[PDB]
Amino acid sequence: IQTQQLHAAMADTFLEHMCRLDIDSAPITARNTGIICTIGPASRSVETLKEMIKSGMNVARMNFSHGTHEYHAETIKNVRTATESFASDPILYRPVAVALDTKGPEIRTGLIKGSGTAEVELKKGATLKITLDNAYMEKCDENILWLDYKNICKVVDVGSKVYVDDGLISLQVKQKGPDFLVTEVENGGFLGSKKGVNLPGAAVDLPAVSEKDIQDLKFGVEQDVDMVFASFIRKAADVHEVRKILGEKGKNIKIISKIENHEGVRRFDEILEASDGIMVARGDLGIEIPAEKVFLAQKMIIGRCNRAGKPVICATQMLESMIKKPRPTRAEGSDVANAVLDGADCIMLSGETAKGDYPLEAVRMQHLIAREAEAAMFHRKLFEELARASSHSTDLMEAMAMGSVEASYKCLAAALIVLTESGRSAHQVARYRPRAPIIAVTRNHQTARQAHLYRGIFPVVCKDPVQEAWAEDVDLRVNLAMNVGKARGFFKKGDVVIVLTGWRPGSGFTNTMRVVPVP
Amino acid sequence: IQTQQLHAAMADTFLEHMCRLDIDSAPITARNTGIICTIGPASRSVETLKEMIKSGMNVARMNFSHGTHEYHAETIKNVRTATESFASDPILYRPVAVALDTKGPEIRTGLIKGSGTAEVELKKGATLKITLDNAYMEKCDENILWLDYKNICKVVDVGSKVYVDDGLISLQVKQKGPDFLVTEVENGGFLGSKKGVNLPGAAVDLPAVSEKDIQDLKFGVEQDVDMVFASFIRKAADVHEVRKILGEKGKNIKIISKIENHEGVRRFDEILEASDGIMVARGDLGIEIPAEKVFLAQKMIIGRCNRAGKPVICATQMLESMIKKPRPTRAEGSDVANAVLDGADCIMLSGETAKGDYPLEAVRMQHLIAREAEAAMFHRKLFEELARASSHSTDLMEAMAMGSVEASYKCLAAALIVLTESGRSAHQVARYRPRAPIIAVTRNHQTARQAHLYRGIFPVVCKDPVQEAWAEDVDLRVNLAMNVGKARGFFKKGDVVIVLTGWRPGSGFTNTMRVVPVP
Amino acid sequence: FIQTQQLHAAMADTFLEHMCRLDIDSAPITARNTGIICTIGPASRSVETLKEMIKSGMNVARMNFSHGTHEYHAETIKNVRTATESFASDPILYRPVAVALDTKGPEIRTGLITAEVELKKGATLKITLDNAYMEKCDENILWLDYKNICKVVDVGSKVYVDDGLISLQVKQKGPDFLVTEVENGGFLGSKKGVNLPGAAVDLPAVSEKDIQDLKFGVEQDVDMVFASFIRKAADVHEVRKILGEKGKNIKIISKIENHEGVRRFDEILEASDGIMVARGDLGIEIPAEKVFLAQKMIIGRCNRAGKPVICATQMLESMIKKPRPTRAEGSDVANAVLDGADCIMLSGETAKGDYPLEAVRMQHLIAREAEAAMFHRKLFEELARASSHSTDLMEAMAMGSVEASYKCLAAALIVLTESGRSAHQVARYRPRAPIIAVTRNHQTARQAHLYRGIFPVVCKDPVQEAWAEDVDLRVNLAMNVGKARGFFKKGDVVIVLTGWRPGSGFTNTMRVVPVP
Ligand SMILES: [K+]
Ligand SMILES: [K+]
Ligand SMILES: [K+]
Ligand SMILES: [K+]
Ligand SMILES: [K+]
Ligand SMILES: [K+]
Ligand SMILES: [Mg+2]
Ligand SMILES: [Mg+2]
Ligand SMILES: [Mg+2]
Repeated sequence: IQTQQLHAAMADTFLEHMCRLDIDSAPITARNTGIICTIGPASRSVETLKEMIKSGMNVARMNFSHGTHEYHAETIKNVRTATESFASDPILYRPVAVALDTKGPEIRTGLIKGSGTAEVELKKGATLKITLDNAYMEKCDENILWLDYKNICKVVDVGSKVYVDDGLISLQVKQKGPDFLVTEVENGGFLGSKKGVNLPGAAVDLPAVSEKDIQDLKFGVEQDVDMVFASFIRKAADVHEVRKILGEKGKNIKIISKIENHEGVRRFDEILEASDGIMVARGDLGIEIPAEKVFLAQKMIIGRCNRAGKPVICATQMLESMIKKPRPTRAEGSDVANAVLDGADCIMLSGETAKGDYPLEAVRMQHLIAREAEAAMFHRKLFEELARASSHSTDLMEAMAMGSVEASYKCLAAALIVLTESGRSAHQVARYRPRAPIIAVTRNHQTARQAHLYRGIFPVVCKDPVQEAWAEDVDLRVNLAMNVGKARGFFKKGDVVIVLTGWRPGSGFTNTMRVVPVP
Repeated sequence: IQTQQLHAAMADTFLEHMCRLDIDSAPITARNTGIICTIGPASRSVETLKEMIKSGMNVARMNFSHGTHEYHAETIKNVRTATESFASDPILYRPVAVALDTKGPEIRTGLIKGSGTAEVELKKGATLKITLDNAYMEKCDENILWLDYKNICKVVDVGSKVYVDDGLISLQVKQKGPDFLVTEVENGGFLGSKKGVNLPGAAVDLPAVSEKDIQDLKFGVEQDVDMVFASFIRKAADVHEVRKILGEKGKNIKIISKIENHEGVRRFDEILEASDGIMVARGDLGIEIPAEKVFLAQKMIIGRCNRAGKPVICATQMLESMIKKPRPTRAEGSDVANAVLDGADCIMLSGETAKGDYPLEAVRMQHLIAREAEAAMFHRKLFEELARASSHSTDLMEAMAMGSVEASYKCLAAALIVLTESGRSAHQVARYRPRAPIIAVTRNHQTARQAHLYRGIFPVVCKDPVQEAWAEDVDLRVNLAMNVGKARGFFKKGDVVIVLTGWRPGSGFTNTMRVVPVP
Repeated sequence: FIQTQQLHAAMADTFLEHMCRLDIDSAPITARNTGIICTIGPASRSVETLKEMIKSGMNVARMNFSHGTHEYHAETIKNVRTATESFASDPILYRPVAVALDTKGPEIRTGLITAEVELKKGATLKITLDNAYMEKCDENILWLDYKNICKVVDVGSKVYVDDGLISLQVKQKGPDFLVTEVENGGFLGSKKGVNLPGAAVDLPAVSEKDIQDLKFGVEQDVDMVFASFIRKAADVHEVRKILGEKGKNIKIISKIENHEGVRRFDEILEASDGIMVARGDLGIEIPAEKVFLAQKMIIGRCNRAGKPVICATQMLESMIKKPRPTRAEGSDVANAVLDGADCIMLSGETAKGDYPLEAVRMQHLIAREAEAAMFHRKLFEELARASSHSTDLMEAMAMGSVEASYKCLAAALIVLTESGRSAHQVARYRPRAPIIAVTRNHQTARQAHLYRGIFPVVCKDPVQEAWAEDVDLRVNLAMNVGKARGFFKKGDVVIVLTGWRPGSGFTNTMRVVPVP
């Protein structure tokens, strides 16, 4: 039985490829899809973060919808402590990236009257007044609900829908006036304190970057984070604002725009152009637009990001049930698998790792599934179609990448080794979706941390001093990658690898491609 | 904005098709994917069943893992009372099929402390003894557990793993005995009464069709059920055994083989050949094989069923969170959509409708997602590859079906109308995956109920007597489909449909095809 | 602006769309990839005419040993080499010219009647092996010299006489005679050729004369042999045997000439260095309306294998007497290039016709246009698919380099190679851009003409002590040749394939390099 779904890889049609998928075809050791974990009370201790890393976490997400700067600074400190506890062994060290996820223009309710834990039942057909009068800030109940969007009355009409608490409760505006709204409960439920509110179809006029966001973004620069997940990006100008706040000192932090509302989907092309990457933020997105349509936005967005070679993250509720249970549902395993087959560069966990009872088991399950799905891609067709979509470009690095991926397919190379300081060369290899892992050797630590955004890039930090001669400095970094591949079981002596280097120190990209036996 | 993802439909590559999927592109009214609902305490009343049918239920599944004949007989009676409550308006009446899901070779534990509702806690590392001594079948506790697989000692070895309660708890055998097994708790949890046991990698020698199964199958014949879902089918001879029990009296009942263990996957080709259809039974499957591999067998099974033209059902945990919540997770939305995109003829609900708090909402959600996903198929490529896979066959009805589908693509027909008594001609059209609905007019009531197994066949029962002139009997039945299509909003006057009919009374299949404007 | 090189058609999605986009106003590139093989004879064998042949595009000089003495052919070869080396003054413009020997091959011939006799349809005719009649052939009795004929023909079989003019049907079989009913009549002369359509002829692979002529080719240091009438792998093995140790590097091109050769093609191809579709004799053996089937089948399977394939015979036939070809002949050349032929050939057009240089020049012009009109992206995909069972390392370099050449529209692929193997593997994957193969082996350079797209460049410089210097020197030589011939100019991009170390064994290093 061929490994790595290689029988299916030889099919002539998508249907035949599907019919050849084999549960007894073992996947390879390397996992190409990056795993992003939201750190929270369930996973922010150093002891647990170490296990998070060993289980496969590549990026730690800090969710600034909650928490003080002091709280997040401590979480970040613990991540770095956990990560550096492994720098003893340079060959086995895994870099770990740090992401800041902005609050953005959120609408929330106030506190339920009584003591903190209270909940009121919103009954179907009952009426409920929404007020903006701060007098009710802390005495919400089933008759009057306060929220913090002072302009809501300007952007909703009679008939508008208001969704509350992750979309579980839906209200219809029956009467307006300024300072308040009268609504009817359509879908009831129990309501607690400080729940999120969505206004689908309304034109919310809160700023993309608020005063709080600016402070959090400045805090992110001071904490040396690697990337920002920008909430509720609606237009390119929103992205430009975030980049301005990060300014000169933060110019190398990647901006990932979260698509989570209708306008974001409508203006997707211009948002992608302006961004370093994209997150399919399915939670809000499935409230803002009909839930049955999210898969359409997900597949469209992943495809266009693959087309452009920009990282795309699939997020939210992938293993939701594992917040309470140690194994996922069948829908959840299928969801992770299909995000990988869709082409997602990374997959994400939120409550599963932030507050769940089984954060490690959830990480491990994403690792297992991603590997199975990675072998099940139809690489030959994917490569042809990606080459087609980019054939207007004659860029020399793209040519080097395509020739290298094509060579790697032909001789079934165990890996592609790429020497890069900005990461650009390795990003262009990943964009053409080789089957084998890309071992990217860099002396630039930020480049290594940010490489987890790209499917298949296994970053390796070189800490050796620069050698006197270029040939020796190149050979030094190539053999580091050989030793890393061996130690992790990506390949053994006598396997074949593709090696991409610069001919001279002044080559501006990896213009040299070799097919090399592993020593 | 073209409707029905028709812009994506005009794409040259899969990637381009993905990039063109548009959440603002309206799907058509008709939903092609059948919906199978498990009936239970939450869905068993006549009044609830009427809403189930209005929400989109096409097949009622009776799960014979539980309940007496008297109980299921009453359920079937209610389903038919509900169904026939709509016969007053023949143009809108919808056939509902009844399916019998066998218990099969299940393994179950006994009663905790004599109680159906009691639970004990199994802690990791504790000892736990499995006995077969019937003295303990109602005296399970945290020290001693009874189960009903008499030969379990024969088929398991020291070291073998044992899974309990939908695989949530795991034990490892440490010592064997004549009628007991001493084990250690590996994955702990709370253990209730009469829970399922799985023995992955064990030569379980239970009959495929037990003495209880034989009773249930003959009860199914008496109750005039339309189909049998056979549990744990391992090989073609298992199907033959089921077909034998159903006998001559039950020869027209479709046998759907449920694939839910490793052997069923390995022997799938012989099982498909012997079965009328297949169910991907993902619950047990993801316990019998590694859960991260289930998507592989799902896609392989659906593809091979599509190839053969035989109905395939995707089942289990598709909308699992809706047992307790009024809207699904994002993984559940994605799971349903991807099953439809894989090619599943039917999707199923189990706990969501048998016992959940939101059975109607679950059915409506499957309906909405299916419609969206059916338009998002890549019909032109699917047709080419289906045709390629079956090109060794020169069957005349396949020729008519492929020509009719091709014609329906070319002129964007609103429907295909197919006159059939056995269903065969309509099934051959369904197999080549038209975009438009297939209105199958038949005078055989059972053929109409069984048509729900096939993607896109909307059955219509003609109750008029056979006209003495063949041409007029054909016209009467085609005009019936015209009126039903108009009343249901599948098309309007001036739309175009493909019409498949027999040239003479003795034609054995629809050898005549016309393009016809709707009057 | 109109894209050159049929690059608009190149971007098409389907073959039909590619066809609909071919553009008479889209100019081809300067470099011509399809080799031209010219038969040298009385019309073309003076040194001064051979100089013009080379200038006009000839890559391979074919000597047809169906006629002429060793002395005659030795002088022709000498004239070819005298003409070739007259350009060796300038190493940047020197073109290698290869020498090919085409064997007479085994034959079946009739006896004597210069008398002529008319056979009439429906008449009876007896074929005898009795030497009594060897010089007494007439209306009723015909002698021929193939003494095993009765072993290989059946009742109902056909016997063709004089390049297919006469056809007979076997009605009765004797132990040493055949009675036949003349189907196609005509006038029958003396010592005429006989063909046995569909027969498994047991004639030797090489005749006595062929053995003498092959040994002569080894003494003359020819680059390749065109072996007539190859019917099975054992025929090719026999030719390699006669070439012996001194000629073990001479390439053997098998000529497919009859039914058995087509039917056993796979085994012949495995055993041969290359293939010639010998359409003249082929169309006498099989029905003329089926030759294109065999031609396309053979070119396809040779392409699949990466072995050279030549399209031969009557391509520009009318130019024997006329200074311009017919439209059927223009089409025929273009379609052979589109089919995938590595080389196209001229026989009488250059050996004896009135317009030998005109024919060479027309083949050159047609090939450049047809080379641009191939559907490279599809061809590459289909060649990749057919060879995907192989994981060979040099194919992977070839495929990645050709792929890189498509993506960045490289002006050329530069390959350093001593055996040529690395360049052959690049040619096999059909880049659009020319392949400049720099070699210090003069025979590799002459033999490279058999492969589509390889422009051989002979390096005459001593080996530099430092490997990096030796590689630079040879890459620069190719840079200089490319600029002088107008294949590229400063600022263009080329793919360069080299060995990492002297012992690398193949070109395991690929670079994208700007033209300096
Ligand atoms: K956030
Ligand atoms: K780089
Ligand atoms: K069951
Ligand atoms: K029928
Ligand atoms: K000859
Ligand atoms: K070589
Ligand atoms: Mg959000
Ligand atoms: Mg089951
Ligand atoms: Mg001949």
